[PDB]
Amino acid sequence: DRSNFKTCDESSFCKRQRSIRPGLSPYRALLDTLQLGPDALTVHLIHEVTKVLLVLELQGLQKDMTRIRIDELEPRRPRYRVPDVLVADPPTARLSVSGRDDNSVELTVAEGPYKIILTAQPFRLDLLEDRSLLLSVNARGLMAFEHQRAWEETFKTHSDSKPYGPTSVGLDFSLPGMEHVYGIPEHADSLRLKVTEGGEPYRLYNLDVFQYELNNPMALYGSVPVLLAHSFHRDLGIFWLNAAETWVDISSNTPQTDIRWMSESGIIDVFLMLGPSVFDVFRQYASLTGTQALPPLFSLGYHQSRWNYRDEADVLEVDQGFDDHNMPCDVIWLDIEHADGKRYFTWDPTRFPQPLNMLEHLASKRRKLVAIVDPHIKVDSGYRVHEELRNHGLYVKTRDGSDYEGWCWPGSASYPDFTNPRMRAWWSNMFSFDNYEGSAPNLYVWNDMNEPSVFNGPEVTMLKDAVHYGGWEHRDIHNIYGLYVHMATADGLIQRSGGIERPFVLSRAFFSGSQRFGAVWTGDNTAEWDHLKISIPMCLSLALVGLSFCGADVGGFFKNPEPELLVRWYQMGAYQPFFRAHAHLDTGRREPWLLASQYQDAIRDALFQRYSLLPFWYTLFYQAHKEGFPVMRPLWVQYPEDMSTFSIEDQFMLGDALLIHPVSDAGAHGVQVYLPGQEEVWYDIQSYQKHHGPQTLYLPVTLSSIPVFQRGGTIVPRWMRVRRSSDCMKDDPITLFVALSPQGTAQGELFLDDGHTFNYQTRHEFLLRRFSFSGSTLVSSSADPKGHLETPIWIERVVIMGAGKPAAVVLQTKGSPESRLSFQHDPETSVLILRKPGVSVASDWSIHLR
Amino acid sequence: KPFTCLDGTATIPFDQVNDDYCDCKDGSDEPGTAACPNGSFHCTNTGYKPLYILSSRVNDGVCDCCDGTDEYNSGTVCENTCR
Ligand SMILES: O=[N+]([O-])c1cc(-n2nccn2)ccc1NCCCCCCN[C@H]1C[C@](O)(CO)[C@@H](O)[C@H](O)[C@H]1O
Ligand SMILES: [Ca+2]
Ligand SMILES: [Ca+2]
Repeated sequence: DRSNFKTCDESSFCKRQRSIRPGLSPYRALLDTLQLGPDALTVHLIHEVTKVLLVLELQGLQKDMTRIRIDELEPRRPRYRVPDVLVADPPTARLSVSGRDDNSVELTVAEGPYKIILTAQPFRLDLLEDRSLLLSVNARGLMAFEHQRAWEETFKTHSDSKPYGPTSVGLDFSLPGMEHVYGIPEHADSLRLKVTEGGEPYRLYNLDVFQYELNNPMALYGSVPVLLAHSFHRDLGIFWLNAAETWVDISSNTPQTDIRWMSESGIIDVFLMLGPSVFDVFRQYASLTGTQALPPLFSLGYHQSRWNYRDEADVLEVDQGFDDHNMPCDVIWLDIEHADGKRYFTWDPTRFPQPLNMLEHLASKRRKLVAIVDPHIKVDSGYRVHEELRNHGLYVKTRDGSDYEGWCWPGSASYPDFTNPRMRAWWSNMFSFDNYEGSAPNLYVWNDMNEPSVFNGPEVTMLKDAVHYGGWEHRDIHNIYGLYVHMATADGLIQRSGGIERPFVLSRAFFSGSQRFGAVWTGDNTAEWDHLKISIPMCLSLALVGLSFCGADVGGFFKNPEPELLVRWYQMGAYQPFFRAHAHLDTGRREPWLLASQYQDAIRDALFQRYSLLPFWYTLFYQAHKEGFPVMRPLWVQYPEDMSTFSIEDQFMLGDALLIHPVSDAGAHGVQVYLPGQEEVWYDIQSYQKHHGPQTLYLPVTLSSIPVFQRGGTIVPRWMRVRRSSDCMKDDPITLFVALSPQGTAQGELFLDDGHTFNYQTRHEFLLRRFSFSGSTLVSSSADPKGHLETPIWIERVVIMGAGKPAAVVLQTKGSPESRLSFQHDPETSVLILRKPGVSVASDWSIHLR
Repeated sequence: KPFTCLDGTATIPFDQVNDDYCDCKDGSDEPGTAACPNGSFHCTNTGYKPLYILSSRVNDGVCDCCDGTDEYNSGTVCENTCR
């Protein structure tokens, strides 16, 4: 089982690094070599025993960040520096020497308040805001930098020639006052990260783990080397920009958390993101690696998938099944059995002979299709893709110069070198409608197995000593191989349209920056209740590090879920960003209408709730795209001073407005919902019952229950006319749900555009509306005047929670006479429904309750 | 004269029949629009069998009636296929 994968003791560089224990560091800074440059401070470091000379490059950056880079002064060969992950060269701030002694130099970033104290012996860095110590570097003396010398290592039957010998780097960080750290996905583990003292470090190495288990630090399919630290008082982030195999130790100790990163090769390159709030950290990290790509609206709908739908007739029966059972669905997925023997970009000539016709039928239902395209290419001289890549030398190579060959789904297969920009350009051009024969504008793509998975490779992946573009070793680039696949596919979908259509690409492997290219999911989970539960902490850990478009297979990939579990997973999935049902080849069919009526009805209700909330989902993703704020959020992000939220992972927020506690236990009769916030009220969106915070509420549940609460002070837009797909709905009127604060106020936003193009950016064709309630007046105004949109969308209804009965309701909009609205009021629930305002969503207007 | 919902839940002026807002709990005030969640739209289908469709499929861009009358203001032009 797990003997297939290295523990830290079996990873020779991790064993060496981790044997260095906290103590007096042998490194010291040579203050005579210190130079203050235009962008950076450089100073030489030296190992006291080996006399090896390193160069520290220290930079203050705009937006309250610090960058630390350490490399060899005179290396025999260049070390790897991670490309294509940073979206720009980060703007710097000026450093000044503002203090110095014989063993210390104090530096000021710009004109304050941030300062960096460089200690010479032993080498050390302290980061301060005024006189408050924020963070220390190498305080435990764990810095380790194996220089390149003038080795051979075997695991199971695979031998790493390791021609450059030991080159691993490592460094420790101390976080005074921090007891809670988060991030570094992907692990099937709790949201709040555990100390690693008595066990394994957390491992970051994109790996394909068959039937992975829960509550363990084994590396899974993706790696985002970003750690967030939260306390009552401050938020910090650490971004370790290294693409090699990386291990992370976490230890606690007046409260303080120490973090240690250990990577196989490359330079030391770390960003310190100083907050002070968690939203400052979100902004800081987004300025470095970018923001969530704005998904086309259809991709926020429901996806129906399995391994595998049999043929074109099966796909069309599934499509018709949704309409015959009145369930919405936007996309049906085609797994690997749709191709000719797992030759990607092809179609099985018997079961998919007319793909354009199938796609046309789906388009007539205003639905899409997703086809899988993996990055392993069958070694087959009749396969044009293989022949082109072979002839143009675009494959990953071995040390003897031959193309690397491993084993995957089509048998023997080679692996394109996606680190090569010429290879990525070839890949993108292959998605043209002339090259990818049988594709059409409503066909989108799923990249799987892009760790890369190699069935006969060490740890089921590529050999460390395979050779990539520019002579870099596979051990140097491993964790960005999948990102490059994701990136090139997404660019292919953009290019095939002439640069107009937004892409949709789901990817299994990922790295920092993958949020720019589409969605991810947590791989091959299992149809069990604890796998349902763990989807929240896994997608929350991804949300915190910028990957907002996350989900888990609804129903579980492996095994057959009992119907009650499948209902609960639909309810859970309906309130998570990427919403796809998927299943293993040997499972029973579980399209949602194959269940008994009581289970069908609960699932249909969950699908209707999701489709009604699409305007809300779309606006949260627009805010993620513009600001870098996560869509799905831990409670502690919204309540940073409520220490009882710091570990919660059976509950989450969507934006700031909705709190979700899905039922995740068989036979449950109720749930305990923690409603946070001093002076805060929460509305049960099914009963409209208002609840004051903070409290733990016992809420009885039935099979149809999805515990959802809207926060007082928020306005949530909904499409109350659920149709068969999102395309059918995107011209429909909006219903506004206004949840009044105790002060009688509320606010919200709404983003609208054509739903699938870049016209919002290239032509400013979009709407961003601000809705605000205060006193007794609801006002719609523009939150961005640059955006204009031709749209028939109008406001058909306003639902106000927590309001008394007015005497009259008066609407004013520019260009129209003052109008009277009829209304309905429930004295028991204090719910006020305003009938048919009838005003365009593009117009300024106000409604007054008299 | 006013219109009365077939379930007696309300009585509204006939200017609220097919006014693209749902006023009757049974959906009976909007037989020709997509406004009510429980409504139905009648395909006359001269030349085939008459059909009832969900109100949510009125002007959804998809051709549901063979005579094409469910799509009258959606940008989709449906051809007659009752043959
Ligand atoms: O130990 N091995 O790795 C191994 C080794 C050999 N082998 N040994 C010597 C020679 N060959 C053969 C098989 C295996 N693994 C077997 C079965 C894993 C099934 C899981 C796949 N899940 C993804 C694929 C996709 O299933 C379908 O595209 C999706 O549906 C999912 O969504 C994806 O996540
Ligand atoms: Ca009406
Ligand atoms: Ca229709």
